[PDB]
Amino acid sequence: MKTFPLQSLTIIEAQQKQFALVDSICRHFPGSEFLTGGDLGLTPGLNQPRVTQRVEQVLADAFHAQAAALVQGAGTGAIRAGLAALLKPGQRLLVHDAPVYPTTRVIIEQMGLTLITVDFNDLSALKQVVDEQQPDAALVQHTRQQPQDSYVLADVLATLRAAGVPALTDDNYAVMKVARIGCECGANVSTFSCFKLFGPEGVGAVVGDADVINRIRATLYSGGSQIQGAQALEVLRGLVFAPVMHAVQAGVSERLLALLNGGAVPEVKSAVIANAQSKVLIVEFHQPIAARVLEEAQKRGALPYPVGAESKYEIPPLFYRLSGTFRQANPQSEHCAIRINPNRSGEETVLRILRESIASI
Ligand code: NI
Repeated sequence: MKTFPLQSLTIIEAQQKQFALVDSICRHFPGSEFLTGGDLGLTPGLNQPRVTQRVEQVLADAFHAQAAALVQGAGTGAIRAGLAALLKPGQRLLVHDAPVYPTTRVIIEQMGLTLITVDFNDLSALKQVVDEQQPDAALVQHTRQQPQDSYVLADVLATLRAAGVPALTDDNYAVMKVARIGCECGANVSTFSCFKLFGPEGVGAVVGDADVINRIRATLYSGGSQIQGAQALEVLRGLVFAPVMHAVQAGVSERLLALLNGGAVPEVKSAVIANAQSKVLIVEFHQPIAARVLEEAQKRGALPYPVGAESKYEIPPLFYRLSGTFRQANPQSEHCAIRINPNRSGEETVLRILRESIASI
């Protein structure tokens, strides 16, 4: 099948992103202050830890934005906070003609928003619908929601900005893996889970325009609302490791794809790289052995279900079922095909686990 995956960073490009983030750290933390472990609580004038503020400044700087806020609830929390700062309950939100991310749909339902739908793959239709229906804001997913999605993030954002429609991007599984996240190419705010970036459980980030971020910070009254200094430092730690380790993974996925396409595993009928929704391999077998292969692969070290995904815990490759939306659209595929996210493994390991599992069914 045909896909249009996001463009991965090379190892050289990834190093440059790593270095640029560390440069921002240096410019916001005197060295002795970086070794302070992270402060706690509702410090006067900030209503958050001093170190958390600093980390937020670093995040804003690193992603070419005015401001940032760390929030509870990871990626879902970030999207909720961002949407709540862009529109009111009962207002109109523009979304792409494809399945809305499940917890995002929950947020939409809990806010009583009216959805306006258009195919983002058709910029002409996008522009017409925006002019006619006058949405109060737009949400754009960075990763691919369905195989046929081929739109360029920056171009969709540019269209929205020209029409004066505030835009939020859901950048999960794209951050530190592509050249520009939403707030770097036209969005009013980007959002992402830090848990999916080798960071701490429960922590999400909203990064973008100060007026939006300030509205978010104003709602974070309570002690529990805050991200503690140590958690904030862990976000930076994870983010510094993210680009290079993912560039290594992107290389593994490309080499694995080439080997499979070259016939390394005769029992494989087809293989493709796809954003599903993170960039992974989709491997289809000639015979309906997918479930058996998944069972055998787990015994040989493959992760059988995700955590983050792409969290600090997820080191061995993930061999997993197909996504819900894809299975709905293609009811027979689940018997024949699987997703593989190599995580920190190499292609020879994935190939070996694949071959040994097939031999053992
Ligand atoms: Ni089959």
